[PDB]
Amino acid sequence: LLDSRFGAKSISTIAESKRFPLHEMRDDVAFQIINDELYLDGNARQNLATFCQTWDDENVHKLMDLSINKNWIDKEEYPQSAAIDLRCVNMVADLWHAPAPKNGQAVGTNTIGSSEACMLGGMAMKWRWRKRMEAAGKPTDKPNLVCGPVQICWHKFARYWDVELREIPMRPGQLFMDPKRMIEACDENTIGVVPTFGVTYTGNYEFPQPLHDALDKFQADTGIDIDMHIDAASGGFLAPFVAPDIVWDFRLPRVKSISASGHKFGLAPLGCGWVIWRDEEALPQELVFNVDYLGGQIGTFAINFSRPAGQVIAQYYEFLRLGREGYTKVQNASYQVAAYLADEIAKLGPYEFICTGRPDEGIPAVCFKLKDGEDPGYTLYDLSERLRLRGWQVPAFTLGGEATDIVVMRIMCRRGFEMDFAELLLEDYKASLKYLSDHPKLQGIAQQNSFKHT
Amino acid sequence: LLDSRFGAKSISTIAESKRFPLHEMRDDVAFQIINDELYLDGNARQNLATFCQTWDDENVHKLMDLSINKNWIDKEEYPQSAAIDLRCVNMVADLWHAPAPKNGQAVGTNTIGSSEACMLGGMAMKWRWRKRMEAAGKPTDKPNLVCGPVQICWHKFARYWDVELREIPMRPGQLFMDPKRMIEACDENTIGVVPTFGVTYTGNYEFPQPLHDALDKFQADTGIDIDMHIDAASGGFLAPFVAPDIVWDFRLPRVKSISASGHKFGLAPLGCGWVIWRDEEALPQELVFNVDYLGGQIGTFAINFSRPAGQVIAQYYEFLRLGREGYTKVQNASYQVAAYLADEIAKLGPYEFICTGRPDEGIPAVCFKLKDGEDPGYTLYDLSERLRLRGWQVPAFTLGGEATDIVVMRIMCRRGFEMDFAELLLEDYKASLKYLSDHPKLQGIAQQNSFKHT
Amino acid sequence: KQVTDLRSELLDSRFGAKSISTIAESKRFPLHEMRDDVAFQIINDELYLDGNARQNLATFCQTWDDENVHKLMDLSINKNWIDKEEYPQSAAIDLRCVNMVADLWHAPAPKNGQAVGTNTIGSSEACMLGGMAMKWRWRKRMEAAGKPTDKPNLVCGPVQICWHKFARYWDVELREIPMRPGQLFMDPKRMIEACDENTIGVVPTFGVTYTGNYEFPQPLHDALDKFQADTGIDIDMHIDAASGGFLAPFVAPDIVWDFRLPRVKSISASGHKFGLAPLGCGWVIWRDEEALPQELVFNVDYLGGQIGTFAINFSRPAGQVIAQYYEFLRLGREGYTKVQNASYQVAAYLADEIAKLGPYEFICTGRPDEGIPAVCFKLKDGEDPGYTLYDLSERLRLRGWQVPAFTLGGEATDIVVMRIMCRRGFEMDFAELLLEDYKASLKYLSDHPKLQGIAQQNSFKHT
Amino acid sequence: ELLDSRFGAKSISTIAESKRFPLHEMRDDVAFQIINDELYLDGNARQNLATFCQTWDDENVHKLMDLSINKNWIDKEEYPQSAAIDLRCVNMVADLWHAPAPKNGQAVGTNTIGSSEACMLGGMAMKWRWRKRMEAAGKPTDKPNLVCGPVQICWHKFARYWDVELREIPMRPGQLFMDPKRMIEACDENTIGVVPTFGVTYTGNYEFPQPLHDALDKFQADTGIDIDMHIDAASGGFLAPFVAPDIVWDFRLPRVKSISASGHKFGLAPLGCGWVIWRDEEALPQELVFNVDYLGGQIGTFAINFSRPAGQVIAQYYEFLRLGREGYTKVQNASYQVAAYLADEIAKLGPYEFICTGRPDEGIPAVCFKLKDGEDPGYTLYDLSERLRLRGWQVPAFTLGGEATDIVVMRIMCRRGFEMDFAELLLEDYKASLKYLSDHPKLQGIAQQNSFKHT
Ligand SMILES: Cc1ncc(COP(=O)(O)O)c(C)c1O
Ligand SMILES: Cc1ncc(COP(=O)(O)O)c(C)c1O
Ligand SMILES: Cc1ncc(COP(=O)(O)O)c(C)c1O
Ligand SMILES: Cc1ncc(COP(=O)(O)O)c(C)c1O
Repeated sequence: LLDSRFGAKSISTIAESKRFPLHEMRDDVAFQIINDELYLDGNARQNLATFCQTWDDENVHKLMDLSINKNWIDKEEYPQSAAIDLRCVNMVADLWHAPAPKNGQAVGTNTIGSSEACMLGGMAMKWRWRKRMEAAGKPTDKPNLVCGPVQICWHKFARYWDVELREIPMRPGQLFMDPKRMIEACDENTIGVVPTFGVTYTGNYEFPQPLHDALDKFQADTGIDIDMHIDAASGGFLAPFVAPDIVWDFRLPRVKSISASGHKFGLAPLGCGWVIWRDEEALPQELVFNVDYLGGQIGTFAINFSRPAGQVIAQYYEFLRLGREGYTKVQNASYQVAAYLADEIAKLGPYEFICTGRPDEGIPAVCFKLKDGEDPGYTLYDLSERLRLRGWQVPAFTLGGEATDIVVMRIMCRRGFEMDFAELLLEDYKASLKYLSDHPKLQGIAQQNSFKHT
Repeated sequence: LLDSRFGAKSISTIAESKRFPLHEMRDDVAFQIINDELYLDGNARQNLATFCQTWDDENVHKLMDLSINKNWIDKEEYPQSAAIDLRCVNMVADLWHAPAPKNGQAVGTNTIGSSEACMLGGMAMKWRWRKRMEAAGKPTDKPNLVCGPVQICWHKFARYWDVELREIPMRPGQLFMDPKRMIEACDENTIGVVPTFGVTYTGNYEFPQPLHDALDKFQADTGIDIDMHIDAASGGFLAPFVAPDIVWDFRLPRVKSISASGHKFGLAPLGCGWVIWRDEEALPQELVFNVDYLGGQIGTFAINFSRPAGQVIAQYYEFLRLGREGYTKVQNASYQVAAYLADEIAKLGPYEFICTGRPDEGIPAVCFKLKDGEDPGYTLYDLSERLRLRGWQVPAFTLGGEATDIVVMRIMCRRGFEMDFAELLLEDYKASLKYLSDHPKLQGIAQQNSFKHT
Repeated sequence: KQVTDLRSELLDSRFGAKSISTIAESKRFPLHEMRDDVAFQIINDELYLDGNARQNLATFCQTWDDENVHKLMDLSINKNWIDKEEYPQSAAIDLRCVNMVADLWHAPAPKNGQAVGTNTIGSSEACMLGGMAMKWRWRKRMEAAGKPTDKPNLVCGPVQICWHKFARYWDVELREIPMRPGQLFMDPKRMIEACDENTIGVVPTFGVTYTGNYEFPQPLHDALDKFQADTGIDIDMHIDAASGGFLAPFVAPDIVWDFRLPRVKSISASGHKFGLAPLGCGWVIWRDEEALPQELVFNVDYLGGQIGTFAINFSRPAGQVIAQYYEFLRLGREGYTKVQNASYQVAAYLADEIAKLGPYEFICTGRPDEGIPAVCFKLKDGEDPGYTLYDLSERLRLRGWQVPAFTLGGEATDIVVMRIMCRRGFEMDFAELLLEDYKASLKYLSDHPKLQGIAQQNSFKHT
Repeated sequence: ELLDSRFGAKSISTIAESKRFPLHEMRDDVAFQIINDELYLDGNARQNLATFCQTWDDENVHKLMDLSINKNWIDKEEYPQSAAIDLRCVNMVADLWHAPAPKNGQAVGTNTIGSSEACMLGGMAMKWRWRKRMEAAGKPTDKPNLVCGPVQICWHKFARYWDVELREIPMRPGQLFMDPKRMIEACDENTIGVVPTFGVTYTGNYEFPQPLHDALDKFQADTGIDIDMHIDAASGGFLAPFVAPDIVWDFRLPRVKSISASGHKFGLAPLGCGWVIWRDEEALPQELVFNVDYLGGQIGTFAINFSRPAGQVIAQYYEFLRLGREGYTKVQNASYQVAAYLADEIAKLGPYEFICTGRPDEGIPAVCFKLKDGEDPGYTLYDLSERLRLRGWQVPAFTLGGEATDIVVMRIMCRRGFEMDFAELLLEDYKASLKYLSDHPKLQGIAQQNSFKHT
């Protein structure tokens, strides 16, 4: 066998792909082989399912390229990267109205993503709860966590750390965690409540303030003092700029910690998350580990150890070049696209909207389902497939709880998906509808849910 | 205030370094500002403390640059990256003699580094142990883990997952976990034993074979069946090439899982780890989460979620271009440098070596201390400072346990630190000794341990 | 009660500034200037909507990427092919290429020092030039015989659209032998039935666009010899070797289709196809000076003497010619043979593997002696696997592949075929992946019977 | 035996076996370096003042072209966005030339490789429209002719390739262009159309369509013969719309059925871009349009070429977007200022008669002059041209055709990149050349070879 690229004896990556290669290969050949098959990956420009950054900025490529070997954990060898990281933590803390540091540094850390950030927040929540119950002479064998339609990372947290997950079910007419059902699930064993400030499946905000009021009333009626951790994976970098009046952060006494994804609306490249604590008291010191350096010793609360510092640096770049002024315009642009799509899509079929891209209701997303008892001659799964033939990935999937019978389509509007592209989407959307109308036999055939976790 | 680079009003990164920036800034100015202060970071070429890759390969830079937005978790949009990842898992499994897969795919996963890989391995160990104790209706709230001079990630595991850490103390003449002391620490609550195949502090291997025999005798005498997880962060990509005869992997029945760092001797860029399980039985399905995609559901056992796929791609590039043939030559080269330094350094002072860079004893490292009761006229702390003035970072620190009075110097030889550089280090080493000899007052002044964790 | 902080103007999320739409007023010439880098990023971003064709198995055009070719093209962006004066070296390289192509096709040794031929933008222009020369030669004959040159016709088989254009644009009656069950190509018998005194020439297609098969000029050549013997009518040929011209000379030297045949007066082929050159390169060679009527050649003055030219286009980039030369130099016969063979191996593999998956009748199986590296098949007559090739094609698109399904012409206007093209870059590993997706598609069609018959639109087949 | 000093290895000659297809292969990086090194023998054209084609370098254009190397212009299916951008360009150029508003929203026209193909297409459409008006009237369609002035060679090629009698009004002292009177004298019932050249290749002057249009209206009034026009605005098409909007030469004139122009000339696009627009659907005989199938339905195409790169269209769009009318006006005016400056400055150096002085109202940014009849300054423009070449400049000296055969002119083209600073350097070298010819009289009359003048 020969290879038409190299004009020589073929080298297959498939052949013995299950055994460690025995011989050396020319470097440039290995590179070209891998480079060529990476073309099979999509570029996500037409993928409207993910929240993760997919746009390309030359300066970010340069900063990442320069940081390939900078080790985030090695404060000693990379002092400047460590300094930039500390600045970011303070800036994010400031953004969320965290109390002014009693020293000079906010309590928090950078992470690989919201998953780790949530685990750290969850562990701290569990430890604070354990300390309290112990100080009351009560048991700590059956901890539980109250939440709404959370992302899979919380299911993982509950499973990995043995905490009963009390997830309020999504239901027709009540898809999110409301004050009433939240309280019904709370007790002395509840380590905390986790509102999701930007639900993954729909894009809506679960508002912490009303929930906070209910928890105040709860402590008043029972003496049970319950705190909150806000999972603001997406909303944490949206509301502070486009909807400052929504009180969801550290302005609320019970909010002990907050986490968010830098690689989502934080605009950072893949591999960046943040978790901030209200103050030192909010973070049990037993979870922090002190490691020595020539410059002294620094404490860290992290699951990972060695890793690249490039994303942190790129995140700092976004903070510096944009500021509140810049983020407000960037985020607003996405909301305008989402709002436009929602209004335009509503004129094309019998739809019921769950999220319409309004800044006061959630993130830049459009989420809808077909109206109950309405048959346009296709399902959202069918429409989703027609759109794929046009290059778009618009996820169609079912909701959980008793809403398992609810099929929705969610469209995410992130940086790069400008108004001109949304108009193209609408063109293909209409073309797909006409095709489905001209070929009725297509209805009901497609029935596989698309990736919806991120 | 003006800036001499831009010839315009000064823009400080320190002034408002604790608040989120208010205004926008020209993108390129923000880039140059950050680019300029990153020069304050070292390049680590003269840093002989870390195990992490610090050499630069143009092809790796290109692959990483192309992968900046490729999401490791999104199998749907990046199918080829996911396929390459699967190949790597199988190749690493093959490298460690894992039993041939039933379905065709080995059981394991890529990780951010060895920390995450060890957590996963640790959780699986805890779960397998629990499933046994639970069947016998015994308490499962006081699990313990037996190990030697482990890296900090195991202390974190113990703390975060409430497992008693039974670390055999480092002591004069017995710095590692031996069969006798290991058994003395084992009981029905031991979830497993963790040998460190390449101790972080010294570079020596803890040999699993003798420990394995002791565990066989243990089960024979008590009925208690204890398994092992090999922390081969560094050794996992060394012995298979330069010392195939050392039996430390899956060839041993009790070894249920193994973890290693790709960004160490695996030659991958920062942000790559690996953990492999012997077979399906070794990994409790309760820990695996299944997520749906268009092409079907894929299960995952990971702490992190969204993150970049570049390192895995880069790792595959190393596997392809080198093979066993290439890795053997690369690792041998490092061992030759280490062996050379050990031999040469021994001629310069009254030293007792703990590791001399021998392939059959450990990793490419040199570790020594001053002979007991010997006073050359300086401490290794003093020598370390002298070498810093020459641009080298050669860590001097104390050991734990009873060897708390012992101060050692550890030199790590990784790719890029060639024979010519070792010669220069020897020159500076001699120069340092002469200076210390001509300036006696320096003795005893330096007393701060250097970063030793990685 | 408001809680937001909004701006009252459409914004762009990339630039954090007022939005600039390319769709708004995209029907009027822009009025104002715009920052250069912004215009660049705006265009760069929408170009991501284009496919990269790596998974497109319909085209014959080069889609692989070679760094050196990128550099040569980048350096030649302003080099004008027609300006021999300012770009002497590009002109020299072009002359070398003409000679090398002429040599490759066994053209008679130049009666001076340079072969008769020219580079073109593609096979279309090359064919037009060959067609005009053919018409002119024929006209000169009839006029010498005192006959009317009022009704010229051209005999051919299932030619590519460029010949339909030539016939239309130069008023030549196109006598295309119909594609039919049992015989989809131009055979000697039907060819002769279409020939007469007004036939300007015959155009065999050495690598049919629609199927990939070669129309063999030798048997046709014999028939034309017999024809002149029985009627005195002397008819010549122009070989449309768009794809085959850079295949057979390397993997099947024994096939006599070129200038080795007396009647072959000119040949054309595409450099940007199997010639391996980047888009925008074609070639047409004539047997000798006599084969090219000087009335079609235009002489322009240059600072160092006047050079003759026979082309439709004038000013244009010389980069593709340079890149073509680079392929000739780095590969040679030795290299082209290996590159082409690699594609044949992939095609042959797919044909053999695909045959095991359904009731198919193959028209082309990627054999070097029969045609180009392509696989062409249809469902066996009176066989119903539970899907049409159109349905299969759509399922493959959902997996990212573009495998064209379309109908044949003539009496085969009712037959639907699927054609797979194997060009440089589509290596064995990718063919395996295609097979995996092919099988997955079949299982899906099997589990979802309602899909059968829904898809009914032909894919782009002309190139 | 023979070695190469670059590779320190056996020599690899491109001259040896340069007429025979190479037999063996060689290292790719060696093949690249060998070709890269001889390409240095090509000029960079920065000092070439003969061509109209773009020669300046813009980094963004290099990037767009590099990204487009494999984008196939004809493959609408695989490259949808490239096709969309192309449609926008057609509409924008149509709007630029005042084409009537489309009935369906899309203007009638197409991108081409250059003005040559654009002119062929325009010419075929002209021939077809004339033929049909003829067949519908039951007349003979076998003797067509085309009336024009000092046309570029592409029209001679069209005439020859499509069997149309070319009636070119001869260039003559005093009246080097096609005037209304001589145009009419050449028109008849077999005239498929008139082709004014809005920017004559040889001189740079505009042939004004308006006066010719009036004569054609009177012609139809007196004879009933209705003749249309195709404007060859290869260079002028991207000049007058910005610096001289008041000149009526485009679709504002009823008889102008089609217009063609070069994007790679003053359109500022890279080599390989042309444009041809038709007034409306009726102006383009559908018999010439071919419809091909593709998943999205079917698209009609009228072009001689088929597969080709879409990079130039994309680059052309980039110029349209970044400049707009505002930008083009400033860019074009800058070239006119240089031309006007050179004309006025050169006039002070010798006994010259100017035929083009770079005035926006008269033509393109070019300077064209000849020596005053009988004035012998002691050299010919051929001699001057050679002296300028020794200083690195290529300033073409050549003879006019028709009845202007005795005339030797020098033409200077001012395109983007040739700024005022460079013009001053040219003037310095021009003066130095004059002084040298003055001090070395024996040089007079020696040079006598015309330079490339077609493009
Ligand atoms: C609410 C929410 N939390 C957590 C995550 C996981 O974040 P990451 O992928 O960065 O771990 C997501 C995607 C999310 O939408
Ligand atoms: C034995 C050992 N285990 C684990 C680690 C941590 O690995 P990582 O920094 O890649 O998480 C190190 C550095 C080590 O030396
Ligand atoms: C047989 C045949 N001839 C001519 C052409 C046209 O070639 P080009 O697109 O290069 O003009 C093609 C595509 C073809 O397949
Ligand atoms: C008036 C005129 N028409 C046509 C052309 C031919 O243009 P192209 O070289 O771009 O085919 C030129 C150079 C010209 O000056």
